[PDB]
Amino acid sequence: SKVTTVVATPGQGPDRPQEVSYTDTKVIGNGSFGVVYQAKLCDSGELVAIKKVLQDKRFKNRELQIMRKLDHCNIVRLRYFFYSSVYLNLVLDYVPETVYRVARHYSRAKQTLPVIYVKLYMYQLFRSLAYIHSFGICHRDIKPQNLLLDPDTAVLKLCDFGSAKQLVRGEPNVSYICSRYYRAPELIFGATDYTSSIDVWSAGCVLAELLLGQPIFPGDSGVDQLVEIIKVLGTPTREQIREMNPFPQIKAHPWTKVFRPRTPPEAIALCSRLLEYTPTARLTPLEACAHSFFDELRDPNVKLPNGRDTPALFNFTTQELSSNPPLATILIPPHARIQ
Amino acid sequence: SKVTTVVATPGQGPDRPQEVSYTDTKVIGNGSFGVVYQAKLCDSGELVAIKKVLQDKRFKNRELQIMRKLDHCNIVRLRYFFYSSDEVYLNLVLDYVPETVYRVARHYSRAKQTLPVIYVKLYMYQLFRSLAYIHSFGICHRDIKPQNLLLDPDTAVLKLCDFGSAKQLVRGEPNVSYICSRYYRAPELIFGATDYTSSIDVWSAGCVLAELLLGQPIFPGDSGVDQLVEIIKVLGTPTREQIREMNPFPQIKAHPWTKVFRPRTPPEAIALCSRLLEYTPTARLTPLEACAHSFFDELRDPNVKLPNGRDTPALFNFTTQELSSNPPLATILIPPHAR
Repeated sequence: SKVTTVVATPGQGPDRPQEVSYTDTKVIGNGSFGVVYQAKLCDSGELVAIKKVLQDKRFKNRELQIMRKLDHCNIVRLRYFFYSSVYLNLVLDYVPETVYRVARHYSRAKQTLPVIYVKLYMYQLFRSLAYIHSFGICHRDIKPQNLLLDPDTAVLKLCDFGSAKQLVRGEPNVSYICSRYYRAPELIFGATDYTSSIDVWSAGCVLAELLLGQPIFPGDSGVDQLVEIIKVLGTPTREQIREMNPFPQIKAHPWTKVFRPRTPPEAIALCSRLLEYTPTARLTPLEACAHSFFDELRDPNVKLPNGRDTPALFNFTTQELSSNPPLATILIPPHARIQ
Repeated sequence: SKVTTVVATPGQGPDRPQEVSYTDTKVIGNGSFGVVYQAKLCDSGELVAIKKVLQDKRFKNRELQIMRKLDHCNIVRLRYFFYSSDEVYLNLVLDYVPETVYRVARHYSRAKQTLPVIYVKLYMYQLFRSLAYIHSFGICHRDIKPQNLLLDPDTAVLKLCDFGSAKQLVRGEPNVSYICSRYYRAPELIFGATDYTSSIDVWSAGCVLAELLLGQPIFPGDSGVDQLVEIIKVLGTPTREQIREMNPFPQIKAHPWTKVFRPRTPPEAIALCSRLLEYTPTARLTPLEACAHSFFDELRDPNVKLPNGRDTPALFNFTTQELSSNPPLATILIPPHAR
């Protein structure tokens, strides 16, 4: 059998070249920019994903530079990167499933995902957002297909930083990023001075979707998407419009009448605090994690349906808590402060 | 059977309401703003489509205002309109048309069959005629896509429908950039321009033509970013001058339009495509110029017939209004034999 040995640079850490050997190469994705392969590491036998993209030296690769600063349990990690044929090769963690696929299995079976999973998945997504936003980095493409999952452990990892960018106040940014169904209103209206809170709106759309069984703001054009948003949030005031920036009048629709009969009140409350017209009025990722909808994850007795323990949920770092340190009094439960 | 009678106003005639009775009512669509029904007119026996949407009241319905001015064989005609009910509803009684370009194209597509170019010619020609006509009043449709191109299978007549996003574009005035559906949006719209012209409808039409030749959408993508990558792969990276002409940097180079489509693709079809899908808005052909393109010469042949043996539908009955953007074109548009 064939083996490919390369000398790569570690994702993060000291710049000390390393010899990496892998076999079983095969294509698993063809994302616009390049190709994604699944590979097997020769000595550990572990699987990894290798994203291959053409690289022009006119500039340094923006995605690479962002991934070299990140290391978090809820983000697909850059293990190594190396050049070949000139092609940049990113060796990443391999995760078999996605939120999109899992939600789809329940969807066409006329079932909804058990709420313990909605809690676990959403919580981990907010932790990954709090972490990247702490460096001023906005993902700009939060959607179910970019939320990878390991079925057994219930660990979720955010991936694909090809649209990510550090947002600096006063600087303009393109408004055509983010995918259909998950774009914040300010982006549909064409704003170029938006903040990281667009990632929070997207996350709110993912939560709504897992509770509903289908996308909450569907539409093939921005116009149709907005009609759907207004049907739920109601017509925006002129003040809310200015805050998003760049007119059928419908009155507010009770959020409870939006979801099925037995939907947890806390789930509905969280949704309404994420999907707000005014960008500055949306919760921050850290505030979301601290929401009561997630209290059950903080219970010392909570377990996964398969009987295993929940994955890491409270190992917060100073970097991760920097937007609001006092929240640690809530985020790290008592049984996590014992020893 | 439940026969309904109402006092309806003729669509283009003088404001002289008449009693109209219809029967055999059933829902056939859910047009965002409301419901669309099929019904049979009691007197004539004719099938009509009735679009019913809630009305603002202290505001003129824009769709109604635009439809009262149109009467073209390639456009779904407003026959009557009336109000009913504790709020008020506007009902538009329209021509009923059984099929769509969308549905017909999908039939060939999943049967791995190519749509015979005689149909590509007939359908595209009629779409351009309807665009030349509405653009002559300064009206831009803003939502050209396969699902809005209705077809009558036997006669091969095509009619443009759904003027819910249509608007008269006045130079110097700003217009929203979130109109038009994904896959068919012109680049200037993806870049967020608010000073675009009617040529966005021409770009959309070019995407429909490309799609009928290819068997699938030519510029797919769930986000503007992905759509642009697809556009650049074909058109090549835009110069800074072309960008300036669209609105206020992948570095790819043009791919031969000839190599985009399968081998047996008519050269004229490829040439028309390249003249429709141009970055510079002002460089795209006008609808009337498109109709006169050599790709459509076969439709002007006195011996041309439909595959089912019938005669082609009306193709040369041009009015002065319709030709106003460029009268000299009549020397080409109305063939020698054409009565």
